[PDB]
Amino acid sequence: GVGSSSGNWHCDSTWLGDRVITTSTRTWALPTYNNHLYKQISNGTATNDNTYFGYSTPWGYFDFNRFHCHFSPRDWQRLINNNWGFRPKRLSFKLFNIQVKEVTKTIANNLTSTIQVFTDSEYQLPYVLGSAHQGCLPPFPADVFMIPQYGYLTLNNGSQAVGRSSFYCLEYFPSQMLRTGNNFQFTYTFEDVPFHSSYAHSQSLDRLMNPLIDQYLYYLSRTQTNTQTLGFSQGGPNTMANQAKNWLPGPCYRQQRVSTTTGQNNNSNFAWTAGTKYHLNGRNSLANPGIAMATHKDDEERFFPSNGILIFGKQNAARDNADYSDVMLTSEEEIKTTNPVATEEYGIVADNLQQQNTAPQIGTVNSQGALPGMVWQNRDVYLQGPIWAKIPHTDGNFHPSPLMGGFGLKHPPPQILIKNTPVPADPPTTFNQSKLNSFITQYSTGQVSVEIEWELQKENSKRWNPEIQYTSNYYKSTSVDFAVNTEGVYSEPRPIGTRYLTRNL
Amino acid sequence: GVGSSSGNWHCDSTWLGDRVITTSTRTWALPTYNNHLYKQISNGTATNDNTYFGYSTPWGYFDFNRFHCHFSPRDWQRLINNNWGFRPKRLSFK
Amino acid sequence: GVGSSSGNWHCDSTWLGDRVITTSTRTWALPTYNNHLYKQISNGTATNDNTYFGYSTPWGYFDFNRFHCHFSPRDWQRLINNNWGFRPKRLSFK
Amino acid sequence: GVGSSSGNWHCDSTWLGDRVITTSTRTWALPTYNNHLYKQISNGTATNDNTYFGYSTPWGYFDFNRFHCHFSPRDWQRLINNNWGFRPKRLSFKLFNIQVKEVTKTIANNLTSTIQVFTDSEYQLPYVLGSAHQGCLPPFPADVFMIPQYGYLTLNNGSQAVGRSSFYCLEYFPSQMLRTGNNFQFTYTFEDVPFHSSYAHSQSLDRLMNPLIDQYLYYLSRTQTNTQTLGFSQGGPNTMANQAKNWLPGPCYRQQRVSTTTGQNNNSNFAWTAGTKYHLNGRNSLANPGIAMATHKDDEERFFPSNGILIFGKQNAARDNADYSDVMLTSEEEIKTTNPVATEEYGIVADNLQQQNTAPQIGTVNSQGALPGMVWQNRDVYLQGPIWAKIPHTDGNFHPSPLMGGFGLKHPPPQILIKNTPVPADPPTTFNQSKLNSFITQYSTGQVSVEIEWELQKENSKRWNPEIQYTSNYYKSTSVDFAVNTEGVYSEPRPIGTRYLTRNL
Repeated sequence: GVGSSSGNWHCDSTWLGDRVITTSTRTWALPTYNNHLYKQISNGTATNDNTYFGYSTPWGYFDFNRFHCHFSPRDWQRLINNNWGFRPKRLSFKLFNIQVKEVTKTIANNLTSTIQVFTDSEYQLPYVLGSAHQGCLPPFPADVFMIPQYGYLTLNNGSQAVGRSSFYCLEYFPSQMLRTGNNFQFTYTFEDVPFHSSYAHSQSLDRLMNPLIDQYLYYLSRTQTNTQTLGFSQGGPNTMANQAKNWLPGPCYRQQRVSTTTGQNNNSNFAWTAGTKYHLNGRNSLANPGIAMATHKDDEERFFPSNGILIFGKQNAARDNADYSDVMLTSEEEIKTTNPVATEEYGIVADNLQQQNTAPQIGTVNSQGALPGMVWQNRDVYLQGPIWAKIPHTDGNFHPSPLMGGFGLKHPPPQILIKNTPVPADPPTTFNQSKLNSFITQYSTGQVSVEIEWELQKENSKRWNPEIQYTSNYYKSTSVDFAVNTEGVYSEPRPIGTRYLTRNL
Repeated sequence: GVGSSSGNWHCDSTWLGDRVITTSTRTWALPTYNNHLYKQISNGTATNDNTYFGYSTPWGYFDFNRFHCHFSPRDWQRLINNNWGFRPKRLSFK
Repeated sequence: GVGSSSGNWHCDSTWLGDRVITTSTRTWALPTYNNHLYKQISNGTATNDNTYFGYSTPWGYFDFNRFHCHFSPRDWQRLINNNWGFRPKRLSFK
Repeated sequence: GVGSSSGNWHCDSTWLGDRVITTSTRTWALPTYNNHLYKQISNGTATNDNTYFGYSTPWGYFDFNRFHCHFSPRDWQRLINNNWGFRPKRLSFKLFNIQVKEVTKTIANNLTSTIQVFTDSEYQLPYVLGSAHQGCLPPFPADVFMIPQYGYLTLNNGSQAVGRSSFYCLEYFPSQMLRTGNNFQFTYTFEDVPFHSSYAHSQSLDRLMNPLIDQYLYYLSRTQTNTQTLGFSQGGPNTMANQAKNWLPGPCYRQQRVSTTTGQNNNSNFAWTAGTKYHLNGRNSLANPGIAMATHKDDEERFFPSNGILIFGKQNAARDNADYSDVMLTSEEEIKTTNPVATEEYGIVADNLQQQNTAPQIGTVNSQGALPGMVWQNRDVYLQGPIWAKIPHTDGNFHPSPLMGGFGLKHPPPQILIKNTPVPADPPTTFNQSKLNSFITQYSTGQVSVEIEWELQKENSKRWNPEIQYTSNYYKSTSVDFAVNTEGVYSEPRPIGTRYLTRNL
């Protein structure tokens, strides 16, 4: 009905046992995108690394692939201070209280206009969620947000398409059409995904041994008396670097080190030239943030990999060339215990065969793929960070955990595509075969509810001393952190990670 | 009802055994034709080969008598690359 | 029996739903290999990269580990133009 | 078993009511064709009219698509002198007493060798039966015949193939393999086909009226008194050509007239240049024998259409340039009553609009397609002639009766393909990937039985005077017609048609 609400506001979080159910409602506004048209979009030689061919669609899409879309900062604190892990279990999504409005400036209700909503439940469309794009549900529930426009990329050769390039018409899908009295809803069940490691290791991989007992294994301790010899010693509490060990640190893809103290950096523009990159079809792309490696070693917080960390912008940070004070650098220092430092070499290997005439030579391993016995931690998730990514449908993957963090899903939450149904203006009174291009200017607004049930891994720890916990600062300040200022602007002052509790290795 | 949709968007093609079911939805616009009038229309001697007598009506009509109204180019490729023949069986219109 | 066939020629491909059953028959000829002997075979330093030690046996073996042993080119076209994937399920050998 | 017969000799004809069951057994010999190879065969510019692209296969095939394969001359006489029509109903086919022989010259039994037999029951192979080819079962049961080699043609552009050209491997079919103790058999049911008209009409199409009564309809009898006028007369017994009539003679595709008295023919080589032809894809082919038309009119037996009749060769007639005395011309004069004469025009049509200043002009119709009210007879079948043809699988056909006579079948008796299974000679003792080309020289022989049940249309005639019947000549002769001569050669002295009884129109 026109005069009856099609749904209620549901913003809440219920903690019950090993589950937390976050539900969040937001008010959205969907404009008409592309003037109801599908437009081919391209970029040519811009450098070759940035070329693309794709399509802009008249469809919007709903994104809730950030943790702050579901967790309030206090709820995030509850989660990270008390749980060793968490994972999504199921979600329910609702569209309701839809209002389609005609603008001629006067804005009027168009009671008979529709919106079209469908979920790509078969994953037949290019999945553009999981690319850390803007347009997600705002962290602050009172915030009204604009629905982002759906577009996708296909195969390109410069600015040109190839024969394998795919064009998708989203109208070629079954869509529910909704008038102002209608509502849309669907439920989704997450696949069995591993718990995110919401903990930092309280032991280092090279310090898993008893510090009081010698090893019964020997290591080559000396090769020279001086003349050649072979001296063997037992690894013990003092020669702990020489001890036989069962495991290796995780893989390494070395990144350039950048200091937040700019005077310590090289006086050159090396963000791209020295950037750590991968090469794909003659195109260079940053390995950003790349594989999960420790941001820095001990007492080197000022250092970060050049493109090896998630960088969030503070409120009102510039899109381009934001200063360091306008951005929020994350740090994966919690995984120092298992993952190699992002800006350091993995290790040292022999580069030759030493003889009595040739001294042994060593090679510095700046990139190390998977080795047996290697263990590693994934990148941390953040309150502002992504939740899930679609695992690409390929023959093979290795540890398909998304590199910007979160849960890798073969069948992620489906894309929810929404569009204002075009309403033609008055057509001519004589028939014209040409497609109509005169449309009533129109936009829709409504409420969107997303409810996610998360399973929790409770910490079962015998640690005696108190743990590190995320806490708000006790000292006075002009404004409350994670609140609005005097102008009503909600801001997130820092990126809240997830690893505060500790586990043994 | 004014505020309730009377139907959903159904564009799809389902291939099942020896059948393919194409469904296509379009948005149409119908003007007022002829100012609601029936008009006699004619053409005289124009050559005699092109003469006609008929009527223009205030009515529109729905035409879906082209294959691309129902088959996407990919669906057409699926049909023509794999089948020796095809024929329509039934239609539903909304 | 000497005068009775022990099997029929079965070259065919049946496409049924999500399965394709390829059957192929060939005429083979098996000689006597190695004069019924097992022979040690070797290769020495030829470079070291190509050295080997092994045995030649008087046995033959049946190989059908190529796709064209089972798919005609037209069947291969049917498979690759219409399917996102395929995998063997079972085989029978005669 | 090696020492047990796999079937008996069954040559017989049983007449029972409205059915006749012909069964015929023959001894066949199948060589190895093509040295077990499939060979591409072509012919280029030979004229363009004779170009082809195709394949020769190592397979033989069984043909029994001639009436004398099933009917003895006496049985044919029984059929044609007493029945208004007949049609095949079902057939059973048998291969048995197979002997595969090795030739090294000494010929020995190869008891373990096989032949491969299969029927193209799905009509997936090019159907080469119904092209009036040699290699059918011999008319004389004592005659041992060689199995013809199977080959087919596909699309050609000169001697070249096109992308649409089809290659068929007959080994790609399931075949029954038969050793000397095995037999092969299958049954086939003919589709509902019209009875062949085993009768000639005793009335002419233009003489269906009562010769004693005038018509009540008038015809324009005079246009001139002299001055213009309009005089109308009633068609009657004397103005029988002017009478209103309900039907038209069958369609016409005029053929050139040739006299068996060669002195009456033009002194030129016009068999091809004046031949009646159709044009297909830039290729000219004789319309041979073309549509069923009367061979000649009354008292013109010496005349025949140049390529409009079936011509059978007498025994030992030359393949090329056989004299008229060595061939047997058929005659379709029985269909004069309904079909136009093959060498005459269909009729006369107006070519202009007559006025007081322009005299009326007439056009001679030398080719007339189907008109409403047209009736016609098909070509007669002959004891030596074909029985059936496969109706080509097309969107449209008009009166799909085969032009050389017989029954048009959408699903004719399937091709029966037979091949000696290749038996390799001794392979080398070291492996060679190349296909084996050294084979034991081999041929097979056996017996083939084909049983066809024919349905008969009994004549139900009130004709008072005796009918025309096919009869042997009473007068003495050196040899019996349709018998062997002193050398054991069976000969068919004349083509026996089928139309001896009469029906009214």
